[PDB]
Amino acid sequence: PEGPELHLASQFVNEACRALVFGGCVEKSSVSRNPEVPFESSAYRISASARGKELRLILSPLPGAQPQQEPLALVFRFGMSGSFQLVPREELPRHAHLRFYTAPPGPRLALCFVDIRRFGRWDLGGKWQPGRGPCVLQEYQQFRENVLRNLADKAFDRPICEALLDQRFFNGIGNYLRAEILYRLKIPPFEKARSVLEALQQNPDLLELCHSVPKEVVQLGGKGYDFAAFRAWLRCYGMPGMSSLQDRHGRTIWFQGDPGPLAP
DNA sequence: CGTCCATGTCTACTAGACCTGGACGG
Repeated sequence: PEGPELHLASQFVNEACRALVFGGCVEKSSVSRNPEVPFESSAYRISASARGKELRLILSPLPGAQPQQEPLALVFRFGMSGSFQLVPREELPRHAHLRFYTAPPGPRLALCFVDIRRFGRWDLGGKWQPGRGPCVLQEYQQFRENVLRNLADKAFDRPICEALLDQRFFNGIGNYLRAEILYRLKIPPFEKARSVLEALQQNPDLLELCHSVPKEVVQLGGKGYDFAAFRAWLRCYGMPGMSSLQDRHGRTIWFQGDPGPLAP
């Protein structure tokens, strides 16, 4: 549900749909409070890309498709249990809340957005979310400048382990990555964000790791897109011998050693 | 049977609220 997972999900969509053609309507579960998706087309291809903790599907009618349709984009957020699956049409998983149906020649499939807890959301419009910062995986430099122009923001008054969840500046970082990131620089989680960030501009540093650590996870591959590969990679989050505490917002921060000055 | 825990926002009056379910304890 963090940046590398969204990025793996979009490569999953792209590779698995490379040679598929979809058709029909875009079907939503009756229980989902997300919008219905007005799209019909006898023949359309699907593609994706990711930005931080969001992923964008593009629906692309082939030439001559009927209903006339222009290409349509949808932006998804995954929450705690979102994912994308390619399953046979009649063996839908439980909680498949939005579904795209392959059209005939071959075996009838469904691409499903699958979300157990329903924390995920989508939106009509292909637009990214407007306050989100740039992607720590795909827009590093921009990510880095956005953080450094804006240290005056009161976001940086908070402890570093909290500011790292703030998607206005660290679009893509979630609770496992903050544990792992901090742990590699041995920065106490409750050190103050502005201090750890001045001392950078204005041996990789904290912002550099915000890119390279989640990039590591992407390079392990997998995740539905093999889970022991990841549990093996983890050095801190959930690990035996690590301390942990609750931040302001009730989220568990895992670490080693000094909790830091702003601890609760 | 029950309590606690989980890769996130979202919304409204920080502190719940939103949700299912697996692990574990009695």
